[PDB]
Amino acid sequence: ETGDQRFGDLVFRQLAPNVWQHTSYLDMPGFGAVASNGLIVRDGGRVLVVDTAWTDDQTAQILNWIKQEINLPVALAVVTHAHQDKMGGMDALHAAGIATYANALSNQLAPQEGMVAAQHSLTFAANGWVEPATAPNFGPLKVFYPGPGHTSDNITVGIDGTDIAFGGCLIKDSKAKSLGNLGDADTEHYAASARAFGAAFPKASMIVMSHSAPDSRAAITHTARMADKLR
Ligand SMILES: NCc1ccc2sc([B-](O)(O)O)cc2c1
Ligand SMILES: [Ca+2]
Ligand SMILES: [Ca+2]
Ligand SMILES: [Zn+2]
Ligand SMILES: [Zn+2]
Repeated sequence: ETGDQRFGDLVFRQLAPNVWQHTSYLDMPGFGAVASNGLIVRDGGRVLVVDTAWTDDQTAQILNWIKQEINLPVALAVVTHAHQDKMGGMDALHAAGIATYANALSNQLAPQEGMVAAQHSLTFAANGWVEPATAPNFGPLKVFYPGPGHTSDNITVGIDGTDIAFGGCLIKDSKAKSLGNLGDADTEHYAASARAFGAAFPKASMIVMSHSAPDSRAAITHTARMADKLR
């Protein structure tokens, strides 16, 4: 699509003056190439990343695109649950010297999920908001744990000062026919978790998600409506 850029195997789309979507692809036998999206945020003189790519090599391509196109140091990455599309590239982040953060529960599940744990653990209050001392110097990133849904550990991120919030694999697009990979999902709590994400970021109008292009808030309510039928 127009204005998108491609570096190696990766596609980048600018969403706002300081925010880009990164997209990487992995051949899933019997589906074909599955896109996964994350975010890149320029926060003054540094960059913040949300989610790895599927693989280490793809994640290194993100970092080199950042070097070439933004030319600011990457201060930290937040990864949104312990599955390959979101944490497959941890080793590349660590090799590059980027501090990594994930839900404590993601870090605990990581070995069991075949992922490398982050260096730091985020913890959350009963209302879902990150405990701030666990997310030092996060700039505009506002991290929210909406409850179990796509996985028990899934987290979400709003970008303060912008219209954007990132639902990761929890949120599906508003035309979707299904909730995707439910293999690790909590079918009972999913709908409430989707709605909690919407209530956490009530003014966000651009909802970015792992497996579809950015959508409106319709993605949230549609996701929740689909999830209500799992119960
Ligand atoms: N090659 C493993 C493989 C293939 C497709 C998906 S999709 C996915 B999820 O969206 O649930 O996080 C992880 C995953 C892992
Ligand atoms: Ca690895
Ligand atoms: Ca699993
Ligand atoms: Zn997943
Ligand atoms: Zn996914």
